[PDB]
Amino acid sequence: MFVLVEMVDTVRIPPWQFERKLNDSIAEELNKKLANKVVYNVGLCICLFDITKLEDAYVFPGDGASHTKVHFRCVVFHPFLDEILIGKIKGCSPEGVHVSLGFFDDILIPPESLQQPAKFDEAEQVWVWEYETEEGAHDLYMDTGEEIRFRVVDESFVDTSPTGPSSKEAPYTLVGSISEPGLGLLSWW
Amino acid sequence: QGRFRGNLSGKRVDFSGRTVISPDPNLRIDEVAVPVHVAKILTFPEKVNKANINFLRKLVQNGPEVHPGANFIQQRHTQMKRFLKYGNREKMAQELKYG
Amino acid sequence: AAYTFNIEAVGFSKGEKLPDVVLKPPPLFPDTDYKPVPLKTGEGEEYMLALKQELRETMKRMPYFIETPEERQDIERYSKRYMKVYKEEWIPDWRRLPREMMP
Amino acid sequence: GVSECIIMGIPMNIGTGLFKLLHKADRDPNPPKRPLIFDTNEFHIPLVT
Amino acid sequence: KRITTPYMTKYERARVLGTRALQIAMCAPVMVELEGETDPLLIAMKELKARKIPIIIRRYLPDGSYEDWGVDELIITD
Amino acid sequence: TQAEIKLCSLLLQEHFGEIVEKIGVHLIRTGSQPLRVIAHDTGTSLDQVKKALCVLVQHNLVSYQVHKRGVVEYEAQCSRVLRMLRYPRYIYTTKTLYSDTGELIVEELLLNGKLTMSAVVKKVADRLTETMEDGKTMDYAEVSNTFVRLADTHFVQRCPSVPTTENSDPGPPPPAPTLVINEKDMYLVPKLSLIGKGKRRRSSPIPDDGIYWQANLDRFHQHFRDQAIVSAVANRMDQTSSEIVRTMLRMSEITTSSSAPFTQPLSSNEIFRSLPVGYNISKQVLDQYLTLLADDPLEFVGKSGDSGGGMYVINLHKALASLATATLESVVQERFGSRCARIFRLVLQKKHIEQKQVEDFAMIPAKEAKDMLYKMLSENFMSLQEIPKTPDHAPSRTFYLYTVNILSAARMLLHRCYKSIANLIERRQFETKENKRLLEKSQRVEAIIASMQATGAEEAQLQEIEEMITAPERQQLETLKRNVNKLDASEIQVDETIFLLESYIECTMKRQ
Amino acid sequence: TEGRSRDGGLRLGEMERDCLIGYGASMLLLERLMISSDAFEVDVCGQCG
Amino acid sequence: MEVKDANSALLSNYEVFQLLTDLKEQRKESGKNKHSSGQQNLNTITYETLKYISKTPCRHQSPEIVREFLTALKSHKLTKAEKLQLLNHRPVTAVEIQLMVEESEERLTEEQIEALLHTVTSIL
DNA sequence: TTAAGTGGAGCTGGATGCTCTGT
DNA sequence: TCCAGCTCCACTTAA
RNA sequence: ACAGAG
Repeated sequence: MFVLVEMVDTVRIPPWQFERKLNDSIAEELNKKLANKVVYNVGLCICLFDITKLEDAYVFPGDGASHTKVHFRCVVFHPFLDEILIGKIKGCSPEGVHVSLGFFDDILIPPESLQQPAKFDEAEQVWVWEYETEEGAHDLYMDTGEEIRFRVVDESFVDTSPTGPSSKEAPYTLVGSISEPGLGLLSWW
Repeated sequence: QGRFRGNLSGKRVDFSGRTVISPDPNLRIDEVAVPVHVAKILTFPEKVNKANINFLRKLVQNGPEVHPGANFIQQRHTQMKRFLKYGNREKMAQELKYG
Repeated sequence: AAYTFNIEAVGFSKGEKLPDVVLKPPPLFPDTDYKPVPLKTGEGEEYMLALKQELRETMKRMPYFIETPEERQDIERYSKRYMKVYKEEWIPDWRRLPREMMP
Repeated sequence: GVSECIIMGIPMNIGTGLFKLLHKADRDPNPPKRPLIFDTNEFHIPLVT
Repeated sequence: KRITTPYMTKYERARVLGTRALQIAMCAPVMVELEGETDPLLIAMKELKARKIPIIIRRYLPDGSYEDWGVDELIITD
Repeated sequence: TQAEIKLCSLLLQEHFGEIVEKIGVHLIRTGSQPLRVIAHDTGTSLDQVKKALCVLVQHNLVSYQVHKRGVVEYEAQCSRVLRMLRYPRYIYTTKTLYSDTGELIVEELLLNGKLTMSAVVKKVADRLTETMEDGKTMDYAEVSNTFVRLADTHFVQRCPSVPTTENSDPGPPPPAPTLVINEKDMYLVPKLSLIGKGKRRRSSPIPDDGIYWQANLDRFHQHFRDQAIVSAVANRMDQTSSEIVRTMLRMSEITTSSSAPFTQPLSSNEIFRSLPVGYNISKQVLDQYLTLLADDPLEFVGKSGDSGGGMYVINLHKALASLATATLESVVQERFGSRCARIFRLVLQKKHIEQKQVEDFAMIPAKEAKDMLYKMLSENFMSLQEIPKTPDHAPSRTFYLYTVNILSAARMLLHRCYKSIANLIERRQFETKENKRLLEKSQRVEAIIASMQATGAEEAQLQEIEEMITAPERQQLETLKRNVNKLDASEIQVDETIFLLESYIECTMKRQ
Repeated sequence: TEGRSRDGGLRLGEMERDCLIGYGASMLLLERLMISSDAFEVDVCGQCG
Repeated sequence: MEVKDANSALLSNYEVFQLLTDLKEQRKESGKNKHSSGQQNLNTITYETLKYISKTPCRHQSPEIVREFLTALKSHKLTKAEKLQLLNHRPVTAVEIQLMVEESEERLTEEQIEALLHTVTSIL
C-alpha cells in the first residue's frame, strides 16, 4: 500500500563523524529529518529505503563539515484512491467515525457515506446500524475499536505553513467509505 | 565618506590595536612584541577539543586579570557569552564540554 | 518652524492661514457626486445580450478550445475506458498552413 | 568580480578561492541497490491494448 | 590523464592547512600521533609533512572541466 | 498598449483556452518571431505550439511572411483580437438587414474563421432544422440565395487564396506557400448546382475546395459608420433630413473607399429618383434641404460642384470629428457635472483662453470655475500653452493659455475604455468562480432532470430537486444572474464608444 | 566607532584592502571586512527578489 | 530537498516487513541522545508501523511466494492495483473480490471469480 | 538654387592621499 | 583648479 | 570647523 518517492537532498556531515563510513552517516541523518513527517504532495515518510547515488563531499569555506548531495528513495504511506484497508476505531462523534490505522490516526468515515438504514443517532455519540430482523438500531460502533474494513474515497492536503511573521491543523487527512456491501466490521461479512 | 568607499570597500574593524613602536633586535625577524595591556584586551576564540582541554581549563582558571587568561566563555549551542570576571572559575573550568 | 526654502516664494504673505494637518489618511473609496447613467434597453439591445452568453458556452465546447492535457495520473484501472473524454478532432487545410506545422 | 565580492561578503575568486576542496571520506558511490519484489517489469504487462 | 602542475601552490597549501585546522579545531579525528600540541595549525602542518591529510584538491579550469588531485601526490615545497 | 494586451489576454482565454493565450499574448507583446523561439520563450512543448498556431492562423489572428533564409515568422494582429468583442453586434446587424439564414451564415464564419461555401450552406441548413418544424426541411438553394446576396453587398469576402504552383515556381516545396490577395474574385462566388436537405439531427469532390470565405469586418465598419452619421442628423434636424443623409451614404457604398475625406459627389437630380417614394417631397423642397444642410457650420455635407444642377457631397472625416467631439464632451458632463462641461465647450470654441475670460464668458465665478479647470489638467482633458516672455521660462513672467486638443484627448479616452472592459470581465469571472459551489449544486439538481428526460422518466423525480438545500440558495443564484446580465451588457455598450473613438483616430492618420 | 575617546577600532582602508588582494588572501579578506565588522543576515524572497 | 518522482513503484506490505525487520537488526545498538527529537520521531514511526504489519497476512511470506503469486496471476488480466490488494489482505470469500476487482460481475465469470479464491489461499 | 554631412567652437559636468589625536 | 562629451554653427559637395 | 603627528 506504499509508494517509493525518489528525492534529492544536501546533507551536512559534521567533522566529529569522520571516523565512520559515509554511507551509514547519511542514512542516520536522513532518518532524523524525514521520519514520521508528512511531505506535502507525497505523504507520510516512514524510513529510508536505500541510497541510490552519492555525489562528491565538498567542504565549503567557513566550515569544516562535509556537504554531499544525496539521491535516495524513501518508503511513504500513501494509499491510492479506491483502496481497501483494515483498521480499528478510535471512537465516535456526531462528525463521524474516527478510524485508527496503527501509526496513522486521521481517518474520517463521514455520515454521508455510512450504511444507509441508520444515518443519525439518538443525541448520542456512538453510531448505530439498524437491521430489521436482528439488532434494530443498537448495532453499535464501539470506541474500543474492533477491526473494520473501509474504502478510501477522498484524501486532502492542507498546506500547514506560517501565514504571517513569527513572533495545528491536520495536514494529511483521509476520508473513507463503508457503504459498499462487504465493508464494515470483520464480523458482519 | 559615502557608502561605497567609506563603509563598504573599507570599514572599521575590531580586534585591532595601535601603539607607538620602538626597536628590539633580540627578537627574531618574524616575531613581534605585543604589550600585556593589549594582550589582555585582544582575544582569540579557541574551540575546546581533545588536544587543548587541559590548557584551556588552566586559562579559564587564571581569569581576566592574570595574563594567560580568558575574558569570556560560551556554551555549545548557545549564543550568549558568560563574562568570566564573575562567578567561580574553578566551577566553569570543570564544566568545559567539547565544542 | 522655518524650512530650507522661502515660504514667501511659495505664498503666505500675510503670515497666517496655513493648511491644516491631515491626521488620518483619506478613504480608499471616496464618494461620488455623480452616478452611472442607466443602461439602454429595448428589443435590439437585449437580443445582443442574449447572443453574447450563448457564445461562451458554444466556443468552450468547440474543438478550437484547446484544453490543457492531463498528467500525473496515479495508477491504471479498468474504469479508464469509462472515463475516456471523447471529442472529435479538427484537421486544417495544410495547403494554407506552413510545412513546419505538421504534427 | 572582485570588488563586489568584497561588498556582498562572499569570498573572492582569485587567490585561494579559485578551487574547491573535497573530503576524502570512506564513501561508496552507487551502493548496491535493494531489489524490488512486487513491482518488477516482467509480471505487470499493461491491461489496455 | 592530468595535465596541470604537479607542485602544490602556496594557495592550495594555505587553504588546505586552513580547512584542516578548522576541522581539527572541531572534534575531528587526527591522522598523526600528536605529542602535546594544542594549536590546531601545528597539528595540521604535522599532518601535511607526513602526507596524511584527507583532502582532495579539485582544480577548476576556466572552461568548466576539473582535475581531482590528492594532497598526498602533489609535490610539497617551501 | 498595456490595456490592449491585458484585454486580449482575456478574450483569448475565454474563447480558446489557456495554452493558446500564452502563445497569443507573446506574439502581440514582442513581435514577429520564428517558431522555435516561441516554444523557448514561453516553455510549452513544441507540439502545443503547433496546436496553438494552427488555431490562431485559422481565425485570421496571426499572419506569416517568409523572410531571409526561408524562415517563417508569425505576427499577430492586435486590432483583430479586440474585434472579437464585437461579435454579438455583428450577428444582430445581419439579422436586421438579412434573414435568419443570413444571421447563421455570419455566425458560422465568426466561429470557425475560414470555411468553404459548400460547408457553410450545409451547416446553416442543418442548424435551421431546429428553427422549423412540421415536415419543412431547409434546402441549399435559399441558403445560397441569401449567401450570394451577401457577396453582392460585400459582407462575406473571399480569403486570400493559395497560389498556383503550376504557374509560379514548380519544383521544390517552400516552407510557407506565400499566399496573395486577388482583387477580382473576392466576391465572384463559385456556382453550386448541388442541393439537398438539412438533417434534423436524428443521430441514427468539392468544387470550391480551397475557396475559403470569411467575414469582411471592414464592410460592417463602413456600415456602422453610416448609422453614426445618419442617426446624428435624425436628432438634430428632422427624420426627412435624416433619410436624405441615409440615401446618399447608401449610394456611396460601392463607389468610394473606406478611407476617403470626401466621397463621390452626387447630383440632386438623381437623389430624387433614389429616395423611396413614400416621402411626399418635390424637387424644389429637395433643393431646400440640400441648401440648409449646407448652411450647417458642422459641415456634414458640402456643395463642391456646380454642374448637373445641384451637385452635393457628404463629408466623412469631418462628420466623425463632430461625433468624437460629442463622444468626448458627453463624458465631461457625466463625470464632472454640467457646469464643468460648460467650460469644456467654451475652451474648445475659443481656441486659446485664460482664466479671467472663462469666468466672464461662462458666468461661473472664481474658486468654482478654477476647481473645474484644475481637475481637467490632472485628467488630461485640457492642456496649457505657456507662452514665455524670457527664455528663462519662469512661472512669474509668463502666460498660461488653456487649450483643448481633440486628438490627444481622444487617444486618452480610448485607452480608458480598454481597461474599463477588462475590469468588467474580471468582476464577472470573479463572481462566476466564487459561486462554483452554487452552480454545480444547481447543475446536479438539474442533471437529474436533464438526464433521463423521456426514457423511463417517472413523475416521482420532480420533488427531489427543490428538496436539496439549494432552496434558500436560489436568492444568491438570482443575485448572480442579475449581476452577470448587467456586466455582459455593459461590456457591449462600451464598444459603442470605442468605434466612435477608433474611427476618428484611424481617419486622422495619414499612414505614410 | 571612530576614535580612541569612543573606543573606536582601526580601519582597513581602501589601500590595505589592495594589499590583501595581492597576497591572494581570500578568507582573511572575508574575515576582516565581514565577520569582524558588520555580519548580519536577511530574509530574502527568492521569487520576487 | 526536492522530489524527483512522486509515484515511483507500488509496494507490497511484505517488502516493508522485510525492510523494517532488517532495519531493526542494526538499530537499538545505539539509543537516543536528546540532542534532537529526530531519534524520537524515527523510533515511534518504526515500531508502530511494524506492529500494524505484524497482524496482516503479509507475514510468513517470502520473495518467491510473491514471485509465484504474480506468476499464477499473470494470465487473469488484472491491473496492478487489483493484483496488489490480493496479496495484502488474502481474500478468502467472493464478496470482497467484488470490492477488490472493479466491475467484477462484468469482467470475470462466476467460475473465473471462484478460481481466483483457490489461487490466493493455496499460495498464501 | 539648396539638402546634407562633417569640421571647429563654446558649454557642461566630473574629479583631485592615507590614518589617528584632540577642542 | 584641469579635462572628456554634448550641442550649436558655418563650409564645402552634389543634385 | 580648525590644529597636530607619522
